Amino acid sequence: QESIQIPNNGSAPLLVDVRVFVSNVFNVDILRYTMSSMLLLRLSWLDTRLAWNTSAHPRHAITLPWESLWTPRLTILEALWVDWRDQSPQARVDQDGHVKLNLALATETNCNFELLHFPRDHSNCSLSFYALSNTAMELEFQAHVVNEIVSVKREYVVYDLKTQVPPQQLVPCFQVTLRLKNTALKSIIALLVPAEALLLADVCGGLLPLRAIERIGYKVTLLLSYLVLHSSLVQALPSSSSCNPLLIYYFTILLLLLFLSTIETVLLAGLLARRSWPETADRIFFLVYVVGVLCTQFVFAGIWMWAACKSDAAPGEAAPHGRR
Amino acid sequence: QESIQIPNNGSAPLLVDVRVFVSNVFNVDILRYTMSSMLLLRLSWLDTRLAWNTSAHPRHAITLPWESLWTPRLTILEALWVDWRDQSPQARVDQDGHVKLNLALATETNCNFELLHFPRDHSNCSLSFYALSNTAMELEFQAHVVNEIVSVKREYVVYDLKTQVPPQQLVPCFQVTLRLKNTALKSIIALLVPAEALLLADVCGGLLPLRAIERIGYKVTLLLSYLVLHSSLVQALPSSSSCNPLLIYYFTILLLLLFLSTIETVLLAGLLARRSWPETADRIFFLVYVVGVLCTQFVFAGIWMWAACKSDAAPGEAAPHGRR
Amino acid sequence: QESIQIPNNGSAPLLVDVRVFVSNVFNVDILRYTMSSMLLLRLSWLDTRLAWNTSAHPRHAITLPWESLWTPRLTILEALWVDWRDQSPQARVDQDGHVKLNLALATETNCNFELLHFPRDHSNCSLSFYALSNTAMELEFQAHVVNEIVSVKREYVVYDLKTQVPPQQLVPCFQVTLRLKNTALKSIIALLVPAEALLLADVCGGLLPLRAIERIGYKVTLLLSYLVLHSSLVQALPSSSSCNPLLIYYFTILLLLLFLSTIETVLLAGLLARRSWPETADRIFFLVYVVGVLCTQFVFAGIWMWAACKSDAAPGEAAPHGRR
Amino acid sequence: QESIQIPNNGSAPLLVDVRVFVSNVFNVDILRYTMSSMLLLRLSWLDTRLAWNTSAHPRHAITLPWESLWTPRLTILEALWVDWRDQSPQARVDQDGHVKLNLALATETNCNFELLHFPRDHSNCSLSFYALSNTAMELEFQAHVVNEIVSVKREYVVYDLKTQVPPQQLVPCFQVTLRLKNTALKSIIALLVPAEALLLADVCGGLLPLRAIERIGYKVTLLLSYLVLHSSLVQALPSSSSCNPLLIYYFTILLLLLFLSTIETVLLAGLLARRSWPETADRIFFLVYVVGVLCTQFVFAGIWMWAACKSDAAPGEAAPHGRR
Amino acid sequence: QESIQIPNNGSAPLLVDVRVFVSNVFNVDILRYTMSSMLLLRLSWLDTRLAWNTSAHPRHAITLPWESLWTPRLTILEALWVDWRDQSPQARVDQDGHVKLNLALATETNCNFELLHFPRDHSNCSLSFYALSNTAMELEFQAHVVNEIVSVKREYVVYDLKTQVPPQQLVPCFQVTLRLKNTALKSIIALLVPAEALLLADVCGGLLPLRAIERIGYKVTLLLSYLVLHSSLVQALPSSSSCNPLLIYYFTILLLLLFLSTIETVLLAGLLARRSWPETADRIFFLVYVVGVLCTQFVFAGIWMWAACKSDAAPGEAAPHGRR
Ligand SMILES: *[C@@H]1O[C@H](CO)[C@@H](O[C@@H]2O[C@H](CO)[C@@H](O)[C@H](O)[C@H]2NC(C)=O)[C@H](O)[C@H]1NC(C)=O
Ligand SMILES: *[C@@H]1O[C@H](CO)[C@@H](O[C@@H]2O[C@H](CO)[C@@H](O)[C@H](O)[C@H]2NC(C)=O)[C@H](O)[C@H]1NC(C)=O
Ligand SMILES: *[C@@H]1O[C@H](CO)[C@@H](O[C@@H]2O[C@H](CO)[C@@H](O)[C@H](O)[C@H]2NC(C)=O)[C@H](O)[C@H]1NC(C)=O
Ligand SMILES: *[C@@H]1O[C@H](CO)[C@@H](O[C@@H]2O[C@H](CO)[C@@H](O)[C@H](O)[C@H]2NC(C)=O)[C@H](O)[C@H]1NC(C)=O
Ligand SMILES: *[C@@H]1O[C@H](CO)[C@@H](O[C@@H]2O[C@H](CO)[C@@H](O)[C@H](O)[C@H]2NC(C)=O)[C@H](O)[C@H]1NC(C)=O
Ligand SMILES: *[C@@H]1O[C@H](CO)[C@@H](O)[C@H](O)[C@H]1NC(C)=O
Ligand SMILES: *[C@@H]1O[C@H](CO)[C@@H](O)[C@H](O)[C@H]1NC(C)=O
Ligand SMILES: *[C@@H]1O[C@H](CO)[C@@H](O)[C@H](O)[C@H]1NC(C)=O
Ligand SMILES: *[C@@H]1O[C@H](CO)[C@@H](O)[C@H](O)[C@H]1NC(C)=O
Ligand SMILES: *[C@@H]1O[C@H](CO)[C@@H](O)[C@H](O)[C@H]1NC(C)=O
Repeated sequence: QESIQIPNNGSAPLLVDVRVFVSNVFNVDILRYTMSSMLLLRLSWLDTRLAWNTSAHPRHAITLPWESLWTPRLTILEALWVDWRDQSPQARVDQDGHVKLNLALATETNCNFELLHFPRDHSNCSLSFYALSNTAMELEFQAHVVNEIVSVKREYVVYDLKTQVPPQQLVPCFQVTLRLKNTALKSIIALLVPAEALLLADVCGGLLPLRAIERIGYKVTLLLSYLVLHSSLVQALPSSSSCNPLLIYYFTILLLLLFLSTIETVLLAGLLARRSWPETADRIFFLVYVVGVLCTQFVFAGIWMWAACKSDAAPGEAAPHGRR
Repeated sequence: QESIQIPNNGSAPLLVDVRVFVSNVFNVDILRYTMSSMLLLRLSWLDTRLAWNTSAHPRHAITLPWESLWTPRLTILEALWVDWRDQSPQARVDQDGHVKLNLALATETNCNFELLHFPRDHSNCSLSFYALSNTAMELEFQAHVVNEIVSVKREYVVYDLKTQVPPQQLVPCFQVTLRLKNTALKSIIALLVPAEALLLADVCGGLLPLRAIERIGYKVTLLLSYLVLHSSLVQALPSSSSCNPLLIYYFTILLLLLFLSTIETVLLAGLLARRSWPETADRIFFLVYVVGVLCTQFVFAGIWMWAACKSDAAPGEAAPHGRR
Repeated sequence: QESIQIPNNGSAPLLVDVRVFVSNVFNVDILRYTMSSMLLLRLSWLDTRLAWNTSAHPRHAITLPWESLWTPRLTILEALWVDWRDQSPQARVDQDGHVKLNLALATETNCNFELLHFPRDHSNCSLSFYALSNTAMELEFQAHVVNEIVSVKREYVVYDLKTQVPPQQLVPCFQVTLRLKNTALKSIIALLVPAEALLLADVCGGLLPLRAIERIGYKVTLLLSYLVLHSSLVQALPSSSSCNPLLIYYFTILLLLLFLSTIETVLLAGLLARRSWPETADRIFFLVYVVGVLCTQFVFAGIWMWAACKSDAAPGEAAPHGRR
Repeated sequence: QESIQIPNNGSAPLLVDVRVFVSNVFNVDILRYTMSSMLLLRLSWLDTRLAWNTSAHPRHAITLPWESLWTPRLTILEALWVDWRDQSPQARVDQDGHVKLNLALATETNCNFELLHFPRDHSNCSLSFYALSNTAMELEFQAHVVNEIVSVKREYVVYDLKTQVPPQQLVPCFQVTLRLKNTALKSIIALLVPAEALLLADVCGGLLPLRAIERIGYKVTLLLSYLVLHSSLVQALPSSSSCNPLLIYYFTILLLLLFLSTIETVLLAGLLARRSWPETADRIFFLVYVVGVLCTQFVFAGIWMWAACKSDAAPGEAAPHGRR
Repeated sequence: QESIQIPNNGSAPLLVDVRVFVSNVFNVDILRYTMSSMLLLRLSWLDTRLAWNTSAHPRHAITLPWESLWTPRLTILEALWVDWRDQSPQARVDQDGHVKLNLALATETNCNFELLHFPRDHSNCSLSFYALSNTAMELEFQAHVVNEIVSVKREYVVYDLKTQVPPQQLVPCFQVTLRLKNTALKSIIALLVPAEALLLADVCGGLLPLRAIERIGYKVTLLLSYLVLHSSLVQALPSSSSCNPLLIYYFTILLLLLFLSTIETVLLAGLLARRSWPETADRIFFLVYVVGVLCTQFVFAGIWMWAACKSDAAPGEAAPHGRR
């Protein structure tokens, strides 16, 4: 039973060098706030109890079941699920006692996406590997990350990868932090361009005379089209607790503007049916509406240029597990 | 085989201290009435049979397979599925016999959502860990919960967490109760604002004269838009057996109001085609319809302020498993 | 190897008492004809070989791995998948040899839904636990069901639960039969109310004069709305091989009625464009159409009150596995 | 280690009798070309090494772990995934050495659907169980199929089941072939009836005069409705590599016909706006369009009655695994 | 423990011959950039330690558990998940020491799809099997691929399969490269034909006079139809980081063209309402719009004929794992 026990480095804790290869980051689900990735962990340590004389055994390296010798069990706190692609990994031990273990795992880990500037948003995703069964006085970690992502043509691109060992911890752990940027043009072309086109179409349709019967139907059909587009957007974009994306607010403002234009058109047409004052009011409202649309565009551009989110840290983030 | 047996505390049952860390609550599916969460359970007890003299073994703590020594098997009744993120957990035993076991598990547990006040609804979710293979006279539980949720920017926010050991039980168990509040603005902006806008647009379109050919098409297009919106809402909101959400009733009432307005407009236009009495009837109905819309808004606001649901407890809730 | 063998009761087969607790019935998928449930099975039998003298062993009860002593392996024929929430269950054995085993399992079992009277339909769901590896002369079952469902606020409510041991069987098995009733108002409000409203709107729009240009557009927009609603319904309702739901036939009849009204309106308007006879024909058709709509409503109400389905039993139902 | 080895029948290979019970065929996904089924395999063979004298052991039958004695491992080539509903099956051995093993498995197997005549299409689904670890000179199979399907009220009904052992094979295998017929009326009512109704409505709307302003809007609204219906159909029907369903071609032809009618109406109305020749051309085109619609209906009916698909066999079908 | 060790070929590394049978390629998800396949790997090597004299053991071949003798553990870097359809594979060893192992596995592997020419696009999918626990000086691979795909009637057809052992590698691995071509007509008929039909309909509707009230509604309804179609396309097509499909750009250009036509029509109609110059401007714009539509068609055809994508290789592709 002593073989299964963690090797004793002496007064200092045992040092395990971890090399992390990020094979891919495939699913990035903003709706579920989850990021899916594939990792290869190479864990290397020294176990002098496993060292053998080369004269007795000619082999320079052997393979042993992971349940025979001591292997540090790693658990990811943020991972919704972990799938280890090896049922029973085999640890490779050199003649000097160096033990190297290779683990391939696909993990769906929780990531806090800052979706305020969607679609051009940047987020930080953290994968914290914890050795729950061990203590900091017994185990120490050196984590190195190697960028080996096999796919680059995706909506989200990882552009910064790093590893850190947080100080003042009781449970030994290492955190791999990556930065995700969204470069997908699907959302923009899908929603923003049709929305701007519909808004400009409504602005130009405001030129139609009040007495024309084709103006009301035109405006209402545009309103229905924008209602469909807004429904698609809101069903597509996730809703945060504190910092919702600016796009939903922008589309809500545009929807209210289109509704206001349609209601004004219908009300003034009805009043005129019962240059009269409805026509002058319609012209004044058209000028005011064009000015307001331009002002709304400029104000939202300024907001997008200078918006900030002071999202309060979650209890897990503010007070992480296994510290002090 | 005696090692696998539960330790004997004597006349009193063995005491196990359970510390629960809620890492995240990620999926909250109202349609399926399920809540998905990640938990870390630290179970600590005393096993004097495992105590060893420090002189014989210099190690101050050892790690053993969970199938070697006695580990209490915990089963969650409400959990649709449980995924233990460790294939074979390792129990850490101190020199004095104290055994500590760390279990990381992702569970999809049944939660009874009170959806009457959707979207601003509060619900209670309970996770009941049961030691089915043991009896109350043999095992006792002390459950402590620590709020370590890593994500706060989600639709549902946990704002109250507690643990309890129900009295007069035959199967030892402990229940973790959490409170879920919905702070998502996606539903409101998606549905309520377009619905109110369409209702006000129909009210203002009632101003159009009966003889106008543009009024019927306007009202029917608005009716189609609200039909699409109502279909989206009803396909989005789940249906409870007894207390359905107030939103579906509100949207049904608004849909009936819009249908009544359209049918009145069409009928009176047809009668007029065959100040005449259809025009006076149209004006009277317009006044009555505006008054009725305002009254419906006020009555539903009052209902929302003072609605209650005396939802009868389920047989599992009224008569919980393993009691007396 | 004799311990793993089934205990010998003598000439009579061994008797196993099974207590079934239905924790929840969560997914009821009519489209897939599957019902998902969670069950707790307490299996109790007598094994005199495991009995021990209390003088030798002070323990009054012990726990053993399920692979050490004989445990009856239960297989569900109708279950699409079974998930046993315990990797290795532990059997509790008393000093007298009584063995009790607790198994928690989540099962997706096939259920034959009688969807003729959707949404107010009642169905029978059967879960047949079979001991395939054993014979009837060796194993006997006593099955008891306890209603411990934890959620009652769902679309489908279980209102009758029972257990039975079919006679003249070769493979020992026990069947848990439950009755599912649908109390969801989502389908009704979603589909029936808009359908009736659109039908009545078309009936009232038949009042519009033939020469009016607003009648054709009104009827066609209503037709498009009902086409969308009918598409939503047919994509929502499953299609049985023999007894399809009455709702799809009702909506098809209403869709044909609306198409007939629109085609008549367009044809007579075109003929009139080229009191004339088209107007008299339009009035006669309007009267006939109102009468036909009322007659269709009454006839379908009578059919719903007196419809029956003599659905032929499936080969598995007519000839169940392991009989004679 | 000799117990695990396959029993020696002598010069002839060992004979294993396989009885297959098809409990259900639940998912039949045309889009993924996969069919999901549940099977119970009873494998019986003779192992004289396991025979015991009744005098020494009074038991007439024993149960052994499947990893103790030789059990043929069966692999399905077409199965996307297999789920064995028993973690560790137990083999029942009689006193004479007869070994019977019961395996319950849910499999998602690839099936080549002939979707040319959708929805009234017939397909052949094959499940090939292979003993990869064994050779034909060592193992032989006798496969019998019993129709025990528990659900008959589904879209696809199995009406023919058979088993075969292909000749001239090196890897012992047996193939269960079943015939699937689609009896679902959901697709027909959902798509064909609305399509025919819209086509006839457009034909009747061709009666409207060219100078009428209501004709263009009518035709365009019908065109939009048929566009929505065609989009729903094409997103519903899968696309084969060589033999696509006739329904998509039929709906494409109808969509082109409706577009041609709308374009002709708009062009001639515009030319007339600038009995004149546009009116005579419109009447001639109306007659030609009615004749063409009738001819298209008759030609497609004849094609449906006499269409054939000589789909080239896949490399796996033409050259099956483990032959010669 | 020496049996589990890799056999020693001497100075040269041990040679393992791998035969790969591709049973099927079923899911090809462009949105997730993943390809799902089923493979059968036959791994053959020589282990003289397992050779036995035929005089002692009459058997010419034996079967052993994969955990008894040395079996090379293969890991796929690009595979999102791997499902080995055998819980415990059995290795067949001949009398001369030749060991053959058959592994059936269903894998979802990452594939970089070149979607620039969608739907008629060709892509390369690579499956890299790595022996992480071994070194190149100890293990060598010979990989052979056999095309045994059981389904050919799918959207994506594999038309080229090959195997390669990359040179200058430290971790022994072999790569199976296949070529995927899309032959599905679902996308074309679904989107391109309706888009071209709507564009030509708008072009022909430009013939309508400016003063006509039916022109604006016609153009706006066509615009709404194309908006729905464009939304369906963009929600259907995935978005790459660098080389988006040409279809989304084409549909965006067509949508902008339709919006420009509608805005011009509405603006000039409004100006005319307030041969006049609006009519001459409308005719000139109609000619310019027809010319521009034809020019856009020709330019996009030329682009499609001569477009190229120099997609930069991903860090995993440029620097593959286990080299030098
Ligand atoms: C045992 O503890 C010592 C001290 O922490 C470790 O030695 C350190 O190793 C790292 C990198 O390998 C160096 O950066 C430090 O400078 C070293 N410190 C000293 C005092 O030497 C040693 O690696 C540990 N050995 C094992 C097997 O864990
Ligand atoms: C054995 O039983 C005793 C009595 O229940 C336990 O002692 C109690 O422990 C809790 C907290 O540890 C205290 O709140 C009580 O005051 C204690 N009661 C008494 C009489 O001392 C004891 O913890 C149990 N020991 C084990 C190993 O389970
Ligand atoms: C052995 O067989 C006998 C006879 O079937 C079983 O005794 C019956 O038990 C049930 C309920 O426990 C009673 O309803 C019957 O009246 C009993 N019949 C007789 C003749 O006693 C007995 O339970 C079986 N014992 C075991 C361990 O299986
Ligand atoms: C051993 O081989 C013989 C010959 O194939 C098998 O005997 C045959 O069994 C089948 C059905 O059981 C009969 O249809 C044949 O007529 C039999 N042939 C002969 C020559 O007898 C025998 O079943 C095999 N025994 C075992 C244990 O596999
Ligand atoms: C041991 O190493 C030798 C040399 O690599 C292997 O022999 C080669 O085998 C391949 C195909 O089997 C031939 O193409 C080469 O020509 C052979 N080279 C020589 C020098 O013979 C041999 O296969 C290896 N043996 C084992 C068990 O791995
Ligand atoms: C992400 O982490 C880095 C520190 O490594 C920090 O500078 C940056 O502000 C973070 N970005 C976001 C969007 O949180
Ligand atoms: C939830 O539980 C608390 C008791 O802890 C209770 O006071 C409260 O009424 C419950 N809330 C709901 C919505 O049931
Ligand atoms: C369900 O089973 C009961 C018998 O327990 C039977 O009386 C009833 O007719 C069945 N109901 C249906 C809808 O099949
Ligand atoms: C299916 O298999 C049978 C032979 O058993 C064959 O006669 C028939 O033509 C096949 N049907 C189809 C649609 O391939
Ligand atoms: C795919 O791989 C082959 C080499 O085998 C190469 O010639 C070809 O250009 C590649 N095709 C694509 C689309 O990358």
